[PDB]
Amino acid sequence: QIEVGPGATNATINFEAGILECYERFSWQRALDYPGQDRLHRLKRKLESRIKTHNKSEPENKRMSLEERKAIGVKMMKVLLFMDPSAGIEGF
Amino acid sequence: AWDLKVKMLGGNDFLVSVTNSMTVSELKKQIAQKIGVPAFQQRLAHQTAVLQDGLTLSSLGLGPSSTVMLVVQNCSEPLSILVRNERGHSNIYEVFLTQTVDTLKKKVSQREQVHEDQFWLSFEGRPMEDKELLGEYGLKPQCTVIKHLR
Repeated sequence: QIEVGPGATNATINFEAGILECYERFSWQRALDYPGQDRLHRLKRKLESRIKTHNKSEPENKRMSLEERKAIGVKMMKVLLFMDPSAGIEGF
Repeated sequence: AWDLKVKMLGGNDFLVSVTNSMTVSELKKQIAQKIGVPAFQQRLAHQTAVLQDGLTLSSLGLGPSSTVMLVVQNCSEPLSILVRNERGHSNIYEVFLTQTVDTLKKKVSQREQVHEDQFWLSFEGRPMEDKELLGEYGLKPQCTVIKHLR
């Protein structure tokens, strides 16, 4: 059970957003089964709720949509998957 | 004439009938006939090289031994485009790339109060046919479609 600071809330919202977009893309290849597709549905809704909430204890200049957070997740995953801070820049 | 192995993410594969003179576009259409993934969503690769739509399959080194990789690039999100009538007045419409040219023609028929039979649309010269999908013509967010009258 790894200790984390605060804002790991924001980081985890960002991470999971990127996770959602991977499901979105995987489903397009028609390889996500029907139960997995419900998990995608559930996950999208649980996230927007968590996003709206977090979008309140956040300064109005730092309110990011589901879509902008997806872009942040994706660059995170690009780092994790290659174990590389180079990826997520613009060209890997 | 011979068959070509198309592999998809996940692992599944299937077979399309091709010729050494068939283009990537013609092949993409074949895939769209065979399993209903719009050509415009198809990104094809072979030996890690992405296949551009103009070249001939034999000129790209494909043969009955080959296996080609398919990735589907869809999108949930809609987009906004302009439709510039003949008088130079654009109007803003919200479209999905999976929608038909026909459904867009209806949004324009509603908004500009013109029978659908009385006009047709074009994108960068390429005319647009009712039954085909809007993605087939490469529409991008905030791009401009021209409306032609009769």
